[PDB]
Amino acid sequence: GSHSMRYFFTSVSRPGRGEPRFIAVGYVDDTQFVRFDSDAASQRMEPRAPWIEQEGPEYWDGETRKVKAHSQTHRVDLGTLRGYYNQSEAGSHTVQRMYGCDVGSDWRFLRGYHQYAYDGKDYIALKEDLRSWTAADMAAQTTKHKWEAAHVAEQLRAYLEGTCVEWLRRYLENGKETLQRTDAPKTHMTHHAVSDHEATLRCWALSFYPAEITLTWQRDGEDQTQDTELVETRPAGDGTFQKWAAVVVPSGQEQRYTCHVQHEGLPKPLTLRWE
Amino acid sequence: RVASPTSGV
Amino acid sequence: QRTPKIQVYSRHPAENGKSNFLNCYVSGFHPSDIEVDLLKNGERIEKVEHSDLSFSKDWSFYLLYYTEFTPTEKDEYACRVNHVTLSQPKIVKWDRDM
Ligand SMILES: [Mg+2]
Ligand SMILES: [Mg+2]
Repeated sequence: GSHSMRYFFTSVSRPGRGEPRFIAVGYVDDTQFVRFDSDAASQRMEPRAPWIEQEGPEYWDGETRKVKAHSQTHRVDLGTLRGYYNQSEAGSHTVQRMYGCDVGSDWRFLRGYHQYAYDGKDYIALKEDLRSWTAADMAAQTTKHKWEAAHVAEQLRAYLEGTCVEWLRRYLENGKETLQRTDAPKTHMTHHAVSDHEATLRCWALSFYPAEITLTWQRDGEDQTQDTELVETRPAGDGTFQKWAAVVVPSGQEQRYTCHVQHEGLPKPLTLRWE
Repeated sequence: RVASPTSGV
Repeated sequence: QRTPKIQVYSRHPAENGKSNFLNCYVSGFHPSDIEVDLLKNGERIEKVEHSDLSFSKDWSFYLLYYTEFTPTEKDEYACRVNHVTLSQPKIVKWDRDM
């Protein structure tokens, strides 16, 4: 299938005392593989997947140097943004940054992204051309002109189409036993009577990877959305994901209802009926 | 591999 | 700004008397500062870990809080969440069917 590498950075200012909390995480697809937390003891980029542990001291030194530098850039940015928005020094504010690259089934570059937010709202983002900028407001427009003058997009484009994809491919090979393995959802249906007259059927998908999945209900072969509930896909905690969809039905009429499960790990979609 | 930090905002 | 969505659930299908993991997944919230406790019979569980802070496309944060637990007929488990968006802590009881 297709693959991605993404890095996520969060900095939160601490007006009362000290410097911002800074947390960075890296993912390949839906697998976290590195982290940095300013509150942690190591003050280093740390491994979070077995397949990255083999990287040598040069790797860990460089990653640490770069991520610590990111944290300082965000610290300064928090100050700059406070000024741009004429805000008090008294409140906590947040900067977030996310970037990454997608490759296709042939592992060739598909798309790149790099976006930045202040207090949870879009601030500035690299457009899909990897040349242009979307600035959400006039502060961001100031930043955009600064970033033009500093050749920021050129550097990001080079990283996104080069280093990003090259190292993604490296990771995919080194962690192939898990990263290139799909875990099909284990599926079953439960039944929960609400009265003599009706019952909830709940269609479960468990222990699947990657997280992308579609669960749908049909009645007599046509999509049903009335009287249904679909929960957000959630992490099991062991690297896999879970989801369920439920429908309320007249008791005795269960066989009219089918749950349909689509997932990359399934050659053909599954159909479940109450047994 | 992480990118080098960008210019400040 | 944005209030947390909460799901409380087990890692594995629950069977009374069999060890498992109790999860509280909080998502869609902003800012990132949040208080999450897992409760057994109303009391805070001490050994609770959480994932590293990350966020979605819309910039809202998500975290998984988790601890080992053993479902029983008698014990009630729950997740208690506080956040600047909430007037008072929100408590969501664990239901093994969800
Ligand atoms: Mg440029
Ligand atoms: Mg509160």
